Amino acid sequence: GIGIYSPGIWRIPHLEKFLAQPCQKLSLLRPVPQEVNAIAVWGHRPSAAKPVAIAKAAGKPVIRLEDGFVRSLDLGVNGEPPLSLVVDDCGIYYDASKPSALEKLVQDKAGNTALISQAREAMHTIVTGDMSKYNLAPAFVARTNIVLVVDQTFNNMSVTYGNAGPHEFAAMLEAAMAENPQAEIWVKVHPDVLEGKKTGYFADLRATQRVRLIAENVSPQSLLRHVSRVYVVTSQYGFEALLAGKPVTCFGQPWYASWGLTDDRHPQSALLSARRGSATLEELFAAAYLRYCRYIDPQTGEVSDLFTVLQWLQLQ
Ligand SMILES: Nc1ccn([C@@H]2O[C@H](COP(=O)(O)O)[C@@H](O)[C@H]2O)c(=O)n1
Ligand SMILES: O=C(O)[C@@]1(O)C[C@@H](O)[C@@H](O)[C@@H]([C@H](O)CO)O1
Ligand SMILES: [Cl-]
Repeated sequence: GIGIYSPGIWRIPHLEKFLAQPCQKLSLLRPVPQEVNAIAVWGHRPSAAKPVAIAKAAGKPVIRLEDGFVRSLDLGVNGEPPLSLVVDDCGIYYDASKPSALEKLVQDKAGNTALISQAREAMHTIVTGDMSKYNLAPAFVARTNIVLVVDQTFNNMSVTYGNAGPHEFAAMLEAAMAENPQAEIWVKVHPDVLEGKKTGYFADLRATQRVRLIAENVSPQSLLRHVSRVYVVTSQYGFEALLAGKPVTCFGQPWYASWGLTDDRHPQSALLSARRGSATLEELFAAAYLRYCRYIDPQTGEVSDLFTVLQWLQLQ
């Protein structure tokens, strides 16, 4: 029932197990069939624009896909298939300009309360089992007052649609340095940049004695254990820091900002917080990791759950 134009999407292994619905390939060169009840695209990739306009003009709704928050062993830039996808029938999680399906799941508190025991169980497995979106980095080993500043991939869609850009990165690091005069500043490069497939926002940062550059691929939770507080623009690292029990200052508008849990600096923070309301950490985790994300079994490709994928990711 769902039409897909993107060959890249069409090509995702076990895609049909993620969508839980029949899917069919559509061509831009002919009308959308009436049978199609929705059109699915990848986030806001440039390829999504033409299918979005088509769907609008035929009155069909758009579904936006993206990788899950526990995705795979190696990076997507290296061609590793995903073990989790998100499926968003309202917007997409990283677009702060309007509600996403994730935002409405967070606000459905009753539905998150029903999952609190699974959420606590999975949260513990992630923090003490040292898990993250990617899971091939080795644990970190090595002053005690450390401020973590998180770099990202240049022009990533979670920055642009989270109302940020190069300025918020410069402002983030100047704020980190100025608000913690005696702390040591640690700038973590994104693994895609370390893989040489992307560039960072601090490409031309000059390191000092107080500003140390961490250009090593290390697992988030292990590095977080040595940090006092975290500064982000929009990175998923920010939510993982909250799971580690660390304070988080946000300079863009990611999916986990403006719920009452983060020190939000974006100029439109008050507007977004008014729309979102309040939420607990466990509500956010249940909504995002258990309800918004879908999983497949890594050995069979059949529909699965977070716990099965966490288990299979942990022995490697
Ligand atoms: N500076 C950074 C930024 C991201 N990452 C990794 O990349 C994942 C995704 O983060 P992004 O939203 O920044 O793409 C994180 O969960 C984390 O595993 C990292 O290890 N160091
Ligand atoms: O259409 C896509 O977006 C694509 O083919 C390219 C990348 O998004 C890449 O992540 C790929 C993965 O197979 C999905 O994670 O999907
Ligand atoms: Cl369980």
